[PDB]
Amino acid sequence: GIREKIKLVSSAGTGHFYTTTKNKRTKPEKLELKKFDPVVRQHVIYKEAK
Amino acid sequence: MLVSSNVTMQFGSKPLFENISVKFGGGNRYGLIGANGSGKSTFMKILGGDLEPTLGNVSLDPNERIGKLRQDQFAFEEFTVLDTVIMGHKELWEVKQERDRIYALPEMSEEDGYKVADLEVKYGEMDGYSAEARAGELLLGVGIPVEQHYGPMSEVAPGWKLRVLLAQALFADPDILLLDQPTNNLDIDTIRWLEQVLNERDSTMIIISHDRHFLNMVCTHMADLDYGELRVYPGNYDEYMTAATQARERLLADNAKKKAQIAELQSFVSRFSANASKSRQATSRARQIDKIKLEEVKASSRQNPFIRFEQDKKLFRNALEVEGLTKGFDNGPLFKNLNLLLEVGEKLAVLGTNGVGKSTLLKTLVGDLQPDSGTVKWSENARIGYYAQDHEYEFENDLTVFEWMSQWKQEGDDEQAVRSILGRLLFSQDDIKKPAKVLSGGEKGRMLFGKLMMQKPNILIMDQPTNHLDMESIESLNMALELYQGTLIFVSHDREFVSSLATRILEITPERVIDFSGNYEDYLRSKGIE
Amino acid sequence: KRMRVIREKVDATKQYDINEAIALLKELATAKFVESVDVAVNLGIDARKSDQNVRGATVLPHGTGRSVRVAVFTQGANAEAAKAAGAELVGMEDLADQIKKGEMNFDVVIASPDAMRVVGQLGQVLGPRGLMPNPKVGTVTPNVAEAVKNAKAGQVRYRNDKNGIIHTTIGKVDFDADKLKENLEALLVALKKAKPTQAKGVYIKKVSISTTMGAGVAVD
RNA sequence: UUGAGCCUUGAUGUGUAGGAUAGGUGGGAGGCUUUGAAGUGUGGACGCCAGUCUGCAUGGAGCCGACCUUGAAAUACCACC
Ligand SMILES: Nc1ncnc2c1ncn2[C@@H]1O[C@H](COP(=O)(O)OP(=O)(O)OP(=O)(O)O)[C@@H](O)[C@H]1O
Ligand SMILES: Nc1ncnc2c1ncn2[C@@H]1O[C@H](COP(=O)(O)OP(=O)(O)OP(=O)(O)O)[C@@H](O)[C@H]1O
Ligand code: NA
Ligand code: NA
Repeated sequence: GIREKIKLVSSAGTGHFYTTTKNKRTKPEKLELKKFDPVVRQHVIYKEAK
Repeated sequence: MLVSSNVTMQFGSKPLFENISVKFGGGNRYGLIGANGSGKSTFMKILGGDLEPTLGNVSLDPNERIGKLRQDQFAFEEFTVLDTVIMGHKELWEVKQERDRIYALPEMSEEDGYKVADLEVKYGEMDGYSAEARAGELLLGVGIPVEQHYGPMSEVAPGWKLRVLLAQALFADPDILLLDQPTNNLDIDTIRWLEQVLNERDSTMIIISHDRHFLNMVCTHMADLDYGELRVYPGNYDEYMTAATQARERLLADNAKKKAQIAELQSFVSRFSANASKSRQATSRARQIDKIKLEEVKASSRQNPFIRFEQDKKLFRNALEVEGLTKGFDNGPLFKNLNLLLEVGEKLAVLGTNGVGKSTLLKTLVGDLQPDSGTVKWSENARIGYYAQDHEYEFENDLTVFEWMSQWKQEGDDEQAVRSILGRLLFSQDDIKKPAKVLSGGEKGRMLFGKLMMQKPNILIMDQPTNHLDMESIESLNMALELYQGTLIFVSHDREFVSSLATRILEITPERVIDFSGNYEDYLRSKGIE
Repeated sequence: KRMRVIREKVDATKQYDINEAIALLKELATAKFVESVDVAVNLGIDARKSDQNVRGATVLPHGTGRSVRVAVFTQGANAEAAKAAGAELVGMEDLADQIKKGEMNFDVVIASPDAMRVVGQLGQVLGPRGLMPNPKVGTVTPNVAEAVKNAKAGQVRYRNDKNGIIHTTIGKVDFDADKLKENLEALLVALKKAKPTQAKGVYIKKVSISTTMGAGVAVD
């Protein structure tokens, strides 16, 4: 509805992304969560893009 | 062709503009008009490449260069004028940064012999020899002294130092030019020069402005930033006006026709569709209303601020009396022994034309002490409202917008009043949570009116009250300030405002001070200039 | 005048032969002079990009027919080796700054990677005429003695105009035809080798050979 | 009648500071003008209006580079644009 989809692209250099939904009215800035990257097998930072 | 794809910038809660995808360039000049709070400057610094957009991308050929006019004055105060006007061509300036840095340490070893020896060929092929004297007779075209433009950037008086930044924009022979608010708070003759020079070179300038004249002189296409989209109308300012008006009016007429033939159809559907033996005669129309489907209409971003100034406690007889007026800083006394008296209800139009004390007299009157004038005096119950041309200092603070407005809620005004005084100014609770120092020039100016409302002052002072403001927020002032019963002293640099608002005229000539009663029309007839 | 009567003597649209064109040049040369003849080739490139520029230097097989008083800007061992190289300059900090302060210029600039006096002493004059040494042009080289041959043997330099046309002297009108032929051919071949990578289209769009005062014609 | 493009030909592209409306190269530095001049007899076009371009010639056989202040040099002249 109002909460639409974004993807958290990996900042470990590879092509990997988790998918989540974010309320774009209240939060206008990106998401920054440390999430597991299985290609490199370590916890890197995961910025959002689309 | 510099191209942009699906930018969709979101600032706080609502996108100023979404999924814009458009090509630019080709050697044309594009205006960038829009409503005062429409994020056009944000789009401009997205296009240049300063800040990354929320979505999408902007691609320009790496060799082709951009030249953007930045407002960061005295960001170059450390070094001199003739190189700060050159450093706007970044590719040839790092050349000097390396040439004058490698040399110093002794000596030119066998890595110097090939890192700096063929560094000067960069100088040659970027035309570094003809750098100052090609920028010299550009700073002179602007008017930054004539031969004195040198020494520390603090040497040039901060009154008009930003003309160096303006001349920095087009020195580099740039293909892309992105001058942003080029001639705000500026004079007329140098504007004439800029209008004539901009279209001499063959570039692809994107120009953002609000005056009709500049856009018509130096434009070939126009872009809007209305309804969250930029659609390019070829032509001029008047051409855009007529095109936009005609298209919106035809849309609001197509809407009327669709509404009429939908309402008539729905009448039949409501009459039928429940009849026991004629029910199936509404279903050839129930499916036809499903095929008219009037197109989405989006609220126009123009709007009108309901500005209304109201006095608190009115006064009588003399508003002020000033005698002794004499003050000068470097050149000498700008005005010597100026005597004037203002009855209540008077309106003054004290215009100066770029550096005659046109603002420092107002600063003295509101209070900026140590003049030779010992007989400046206000009325007794006087309450003063001040609009200085520098809105930066009042917003050098991390206060949110609403709480910043809440510095002066008078005894009787609540959250409801302090927030309705900005809701009246079409500011949204959407934007009520943002820090103060992030608003545009026109938005800051209108917030200053939202502060002038609170104090309910019987004296108003305005120093170029209209700057970076669009047409509508100047029309609201023209139709609201004229219905103000208290004293008014202002200086509008433009012409129509003073000709339609003035009651008395008082200008500081570079050697003396004039005075005249009667509006700017009668003053123009007295002068002899039409 | 002469140029209202030879305008009909020379045709512009017609492309002449290599030998016939130089014969026409020799038959059009009238004014008393050595009349160093030149050639301008329209290289097909865009000057708006630095990567496509053609800055070069090559030695002609016959020579230009004139000598240049190249100044050796060196010091130390480098400035001492050039003394016996048959040059016309001395490399030192004083002889560069003060000596060249009033002096106009030399034909070429000696390579001075050993000293530290011939770096920026040129200033407005040493760079406005393009007299600074460069690595691509070979002016700034470590072998001063070897570069003496290029300085004295006719190390012709060439740089693009802001459009993309390279013109340089190919000899004098006193030179013979079978010598001017190979002289032009050597420079043309050097340009072909020096051609950059991303030079789209055909690079040699015209070869206009001419004299100082005569006419200018195409050859191919 | 006129648009679009190309070859050719010819004009125009000054502040300062300098003789003076110097486009970049760079060939050269002594060449242009008397199968009829610098200046004079005289129109129009352009123009930041100070000045350039232009029928011929009674008279005509003499003007421009070196110096110079400039980032750079000069219709001394041609070239490719
Ligand atoms: N940090 C921020 N957070 C939220 N919104 C912001 C921020 N900075 C700017 N904005 C918004 O972005 C828009 C900026 O508009 P813009 O600067 O283009 O205005 P303008 O007056 O037309 O331009 P200008 O006066 O700069 O020429 C406004 O809606 C403003 O509220
Ligand atoms: N503190 C100061 N120090 C030095 N010079 C100053 C100072 N204040 C003003 N001046 C100079 O004195 C003159 C007064 O200019 P002023 O500040 O009145 O601006 P204005 O161009 O007349 O108007 P406005 O500020 O309204 O745009 C200007 O030449 C300015 O440079
Ligand atoms: Na802005
Ligand atoms: Na000002």
